Amino acid sequence: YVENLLTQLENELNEDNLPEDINTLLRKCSLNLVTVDVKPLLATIKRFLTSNVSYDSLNYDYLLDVVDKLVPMADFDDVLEVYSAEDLVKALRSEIDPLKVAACRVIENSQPKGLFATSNIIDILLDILFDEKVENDKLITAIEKALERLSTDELIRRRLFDNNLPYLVSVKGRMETVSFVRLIDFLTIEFQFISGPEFKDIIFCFTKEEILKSVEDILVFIELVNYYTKFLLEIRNQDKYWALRHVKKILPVFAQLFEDTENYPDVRAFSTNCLLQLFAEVSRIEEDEYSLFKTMDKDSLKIGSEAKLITEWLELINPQYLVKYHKDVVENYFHVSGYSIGMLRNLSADEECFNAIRNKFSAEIVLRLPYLEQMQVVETLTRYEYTSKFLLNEMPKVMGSLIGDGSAGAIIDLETVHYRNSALRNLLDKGEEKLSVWYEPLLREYSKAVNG
Repeated sequence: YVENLLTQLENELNEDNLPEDINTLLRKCSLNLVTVDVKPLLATIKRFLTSNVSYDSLNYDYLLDVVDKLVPMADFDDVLEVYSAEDLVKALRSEIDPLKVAACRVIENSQPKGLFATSNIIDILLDILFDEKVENDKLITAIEKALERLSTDELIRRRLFDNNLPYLVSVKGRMETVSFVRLIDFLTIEFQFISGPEFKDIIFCFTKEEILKSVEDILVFIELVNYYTKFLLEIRNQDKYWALRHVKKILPVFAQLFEDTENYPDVRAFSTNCLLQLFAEVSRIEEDEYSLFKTMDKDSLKIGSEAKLITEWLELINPQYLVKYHKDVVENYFHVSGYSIGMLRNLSADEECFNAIRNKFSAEIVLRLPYLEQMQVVETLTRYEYTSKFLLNEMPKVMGSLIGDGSAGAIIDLETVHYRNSALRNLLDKGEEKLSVWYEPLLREYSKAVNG
């Protein structure tokens, strides 16, 4: 019922010849802990982890889950008594994997978060992680979980970027698949907390040559492309615009590789969609007034020209850029059709861009679409205030079809209601004053899904 199930397992672990039904008992202790004496089962499990003999009857899968739950939950001053700084150095450096994973659980939730910054436990953790010989996924995940959690502290970020600073850049220059990709996911997590000075140009930024070197094993190139897509996003979200200067000029290298198909063909066949997502962030980043992306566009990318790409450019690139420089492209491609769904979604973000396609938009077109797409379009037009102005008053037969005087299709929905409902709840958020002669039919139709 309470801790009586975990203090039951306690006495069976204390037993010299463990009750062979120790697997079925562990199959309950671990699943019952999911619901939620402080140092009983901490030292009792510790004897199995430190135990060099293999346990076929005692499947650690569950024994380590009991620790993964107990350790973060129970008081850390009690957990620090069983597993101290001295206990961890012996545990991490040992060649007993369950003990190593359980040690990560202690380093995981350190109290305070900069407790083991004095000790070189942070250093040991990296030497296991950036070690291609280690393939135990459970262990690698446990080292990352602890790192991501302790990276919140000042004392940990400095120890990670000073003592391990050479060992980090070493792996970076080495470029070993298992290790280097492990460095990409590490540095991304680290950049979320790393301040302006704490930035070490070499470990965070990769030079043109290194990106050309990653081309070899396409798998690395995609995560390296991903690394920079992640970087430009944490620049606009955390407003870390000091990190812009550091990357800046190494981005057009990706634009070159995307243009070249003769020399680099696997780039445009294994990372086309991935690189597209990277370019969209380049157009969106803070620059006066869109020059870095403009250079990439005029020299390599070439927005338009490539027929099979026009769709995606109007589907991913910043509309604020697309309006000021490719106004023609927007007018001569995107129209009302159950394919331009994504084009409408992406181009709707700016008023000037949406105003350029007011003409190409017409009430009669929306009505001839299947009710699925019909709603998709309505939903998309209920995203902003200026799009509401064009839906509520300009196309009322569309708004009238949203309520469905009868039905402009009916009844099989699948997903369509999610779109209908969103469009219904989004219009209602404007207030009775804004909705005018639609506040009553909209509040009525939306209530049909929340109750029914």
